[PDB]
Order: sequence, then C-alpha cells, then structure tokens
Amino acid sequence: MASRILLNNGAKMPILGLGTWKSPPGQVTEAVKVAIDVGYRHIDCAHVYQNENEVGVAIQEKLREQVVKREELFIVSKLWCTYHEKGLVKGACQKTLSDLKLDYLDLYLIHWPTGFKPGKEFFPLDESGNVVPSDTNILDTWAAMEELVDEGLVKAIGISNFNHLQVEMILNKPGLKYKPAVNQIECHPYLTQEKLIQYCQSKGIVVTAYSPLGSPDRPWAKPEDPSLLEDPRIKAIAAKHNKTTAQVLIRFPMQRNLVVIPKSVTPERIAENFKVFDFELSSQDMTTLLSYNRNWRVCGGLSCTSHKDYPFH
Ligand SMILES: NC(=O)c1ccc[n+]([C@@H]2O[C@H](COP(=O)([O-])OP(=O)(O)OC[C@H]3O[C@@H](n4cnc5c(N)ncnc54)[C@H](OP(=O)(O)O)[C@@H]3O)[C@@H](O)[C@H]2O)c1
Ligand SMILES: O=C(O)COc1cc(F)ccc1C(=O)NCc1cccc([N+](=O)[O-])c1
Repeated sequence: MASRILLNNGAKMPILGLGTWKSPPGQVTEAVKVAIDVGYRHIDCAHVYQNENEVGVAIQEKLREQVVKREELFIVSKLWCTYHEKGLVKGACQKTLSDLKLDYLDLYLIHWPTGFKPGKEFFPLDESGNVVPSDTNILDTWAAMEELVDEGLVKAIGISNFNHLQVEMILNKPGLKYKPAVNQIECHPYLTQEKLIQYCQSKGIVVTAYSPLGSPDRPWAKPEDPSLLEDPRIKAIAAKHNKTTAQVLIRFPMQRNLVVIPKSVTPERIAENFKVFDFELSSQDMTTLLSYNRNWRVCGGLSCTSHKDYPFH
C-alpha cells in the first residue's frame, strides 16, 4: 500500500489524512502538530469548521521547525455554501489561505453542491426556518474554482457531496477547463457507495471517504443509530487481524483505492489511526464489510431537502 494516489492534475495525494471537523480550537493545534510528528502529511480543513486559524498555527510551526517541507504537505479546504457567487470565491479562498498560513492549497473543494444566500450566517434562514438558496449554479461556481487554479491559489480543485448526476453535470460543462480531481463523500461500511465510487473512478476522479468511523461525535447523534466502532461483526475482523476496530475502518477505504480522513484530537488515537500500512484485509473481509451497507448517513442534510441541488434524493 503506497502512501499516495496520483490525481488527474498530475500531483500525488496522501491516502491518509487528518480530519478537523469538530476538533475544538483549543485542541486542534496540538492535534495537527502530533499528526505531522507521527507521519500525517494531509490535513482536511474547511472554513465552516471555524478552526482553520488554529490548524494553520500547527502547520506553520512544523514548517518553521523543519519537521516537514511545504511541498511534502497536502492541505485541503472547502468553499462554504454562502460563497458560491463568482465575486465571492476568490476572497473565500484567500481567507482560508490567510487562516491556514499558506500561499496555496493543494486541493480546494466545493463543500456542498447547494449554494446559500451570502451574508454572515452560514445557514441563512427565512422566517419559517428554510435555508435561503442562492441562484448561482454548480457550473458557474466551477468556473470560479477554475480561476483559482489559473491564479496560483490552489493546485487542484474538486467537489464534495456531489451525486452521480452532479458529477456528470460538471464533466459535461460547456467549456470545461479542469476536471474535478476529487469527490469527497461520506463512506463507511454502513454507506458503502459502490455506484458513485465506480462512476467517479471510471472518470479518473479520486474519491475521499469522510466520516470513516461513523462520526461518533457528530452533534445530532441519537442512541438508536448504528455504531460502526461498536459493531461486533467489525470488532471480530479487527480481532482476527490483531488491530483495532478503527484501524480496520481506516484500512477498508484504502483498499478500495480511496483516500480516507479520520478525525481525532486524541494523541494516542492520532498515532493509532496512522498505523494502517502494515496489514491487509482479505477480499472476503472486504466483501463482508461491504455487506453491512444500510444507506445510513452521518451527514444527511435533512434541513436542505428542497434545495434544487440537494444531493441525496
Ligand atoms: N466534505 C464534507 O461534507 C464532510 C463531512 C463530514 C466530515 N468531513 C471530514 O471528514 C472528517 C472525518 O469525519 P468525522 O469528523 O465526521 O468523523 P470520524 O472521523 O468518522 O470520527 C471522529 C470521531 O471518532 C473518534 N475517534 C477517532 N479515532 C478513534 C479511534 N482510534 N478509536 C476510537 N474513536 C476514535 C474521535 O474522537 P476524538 O477526536 O475525541 O479522539 C471522534 O469522536 C471530518 O473531521 C472532516 O474533516 C467532511
Ligand atoms: O458539512 C460538513 O463538512 C460537516 O457538517 C457540517 C459542519 C459544519 F461545520 C456545519 C454544518 C454541517 C452540516 O450541516 N453539513 C451538512 C450539509 C451542509 C450543507 C448542505 C447540505 N445538503 O445536504 O445540501 C448538508
């Protein structure tokens, strides 16, 4: 298992990265420092996570310390929904760059296909509680992303939470200049994504799996929800291989040619989660894990279901 995957922009992307959604601002600097110290070279970020400044402190310190060189890091961020208009994309990218202490991003994603009304609120609401859409579509937002490549702000551009038809819309865009390098989607044994993964891979788009552990710290968790880390069937595979359940859950997407971005702020788990390059799941293990699919989503976007571009109908 090589550590990097070749993207369709000619650059290589580390297949294991550190997630940062929900990482508290007072803990994420040390989390990223530890991650870099123990071998991580890819950090997944977003403006909406409200902690990019603190992620950036860690990156800058490790560059200053010469623990790593900038060209060895692969830093990803995402354009939030309230910045889909053409005139807002560059400034949104530049705010993320400033916060992360970077001159360029390795990859910048459209975070969700849904555009929302610009303003201070990340979820602008009407008086009845619906999110207020923007009238800017995915194709014009994509053209604005292409400009960022042509200005040197980002090395690669991609998409996130785009369904099959939305990916195809991008690929079929009149005058398309750069194909998306990545589609970052939720993926784990309860949401195995065979159809969307095969489509993206067949077009040369690399898939990144988010919430690979089932996001046990998601803010909307309910007790009746299934739990990957506690599933006896997955624990049994881990025991057979003398690895933790989390390690199995991270290795699983790796063997599907996916990138995977487990989140932790716990030093011992950050290190544990990286120790996944030294064992192999069998084909039978892989098919068994795939069999657990139930189309269960951490990020279901249930408050966004009437948006013309809601992705999960
Ligand atoms: N593009 C998108 O729309 C989108 C959506 C969701 C997520 N993402 C990205 O994907 C990343 C990962 O997804 P996620 O944050 O939803 O959840 P996740 O990575 O599936 O799970 C994170 C949770 O698992 C715990 N954990 C981590 N390693 C563990 C281990 N070895 N043993 C036991 N528990 C462990 C963490 O606890 P501690 O931190 O307390 O250790 C945290 O509670 C995000 O942080 C974000 O970067 C992107
Ligand atoms: O979107 C992520 O990366 C994780 O989830 C969130 C993180 C945040 F910091 C804030 C909000 C979310 C969240 O609600 N994310 C879910 C979401 C967002 C936008 C649109 C949709 N949609 O289905 O169209 C869904």
